[PDB]
Amino acid sequence: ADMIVAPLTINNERAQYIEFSKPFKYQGLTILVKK
Amino acid sequence: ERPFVIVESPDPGTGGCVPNTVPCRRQSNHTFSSGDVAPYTKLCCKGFCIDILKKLARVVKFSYDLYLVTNGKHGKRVRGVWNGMIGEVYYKRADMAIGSLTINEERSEIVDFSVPFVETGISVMVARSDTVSGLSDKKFQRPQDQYPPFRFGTVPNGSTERNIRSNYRDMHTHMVKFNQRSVEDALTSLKMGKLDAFIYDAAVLNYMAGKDEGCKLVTIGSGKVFATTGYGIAMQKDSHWKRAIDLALLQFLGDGETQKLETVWLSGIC
Ligand SMILES: COC(=O)c1ccc([C@H]2C(C(C)=O)=C(O)C(=O)N2CCc2c(C)[nH]c3ccccc23)cc1
Repeated sequence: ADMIVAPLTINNERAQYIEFSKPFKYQGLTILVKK
Repeated sequence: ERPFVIVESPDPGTGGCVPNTVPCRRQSNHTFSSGDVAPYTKLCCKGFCIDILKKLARVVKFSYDLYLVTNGKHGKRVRGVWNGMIGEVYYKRADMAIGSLTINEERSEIVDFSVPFVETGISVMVARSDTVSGLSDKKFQRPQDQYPPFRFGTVPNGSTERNIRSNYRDMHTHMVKFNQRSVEDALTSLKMGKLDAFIYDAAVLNYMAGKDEGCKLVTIGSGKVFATTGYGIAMQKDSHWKRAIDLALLQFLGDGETQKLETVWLSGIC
């Protein structure tokens, strides 16, 4: 491949081997329950 | 920039400032053609960005010396020549630049930025207790009302002013009853009844609405993030430091050492 257009997370473990681009959407982490 | 970096006076008798506080002698060399020397009084800076700088100095093992700038606030070129922080970085008078600096496409073509470490955008704080729906409501887009909700703050030669003047010429045309000072004067002008809506950055408005007697409320905060961007460090074009400190910053956001700084330095009652 030559690029990734997908919801890819940015973190330390990737930044050493990949050169990202400025974020286009910010988000975090949540948990799912039935209600 | 009121939570991010704070400048104060040295010790009453010692002169060596408080532990965990960085000496920062501002350059006030307003004239050197016919001026001998401006006395660089030893002030000491403390805050959030300085804390990040301390962590970076410990991690990537460098040495620094802060000096405040006295040509403009952040930067808006007056027909070809820049000013402020970006101006200093572009003309190679400083290797780095830290503080309250926004990411755009206007200046990211001239200097090199880091991965953002603070989330920011544009927000609209209203007087008291929503009334407007943001930058799409007919009131802001079309200034022709009999009751003309007027004068979003938008301190001149800033970053948000560039967005306003580039996208919507009507708002920039009407909004001339602005404030000539920072958020400190704008908020008290609003509290006195001068203008009922303030349009500015996101983090500073959120903090100022957090630290207030009672509190004044912004429009819907989760939806009050318009044209989202981030803060960052500005460096010279393609320097080898960008490879290192970038990674360093990411490490912080992975280990939660930036999380504790949020609790310590950015908190309010309301
Ligand atoms: C002229 O020297 C300085 O002024 C200076 C510079 C850095 C630090 C501190 C730093 C803080 C709190 O600022 C520490 O936490 C820390 O780890 N520092 C440097 C550590 C360091 C190592 C191991 N090696 C180095 C090589 C060059 C420079 C520094 C180092 C202290 C003083």
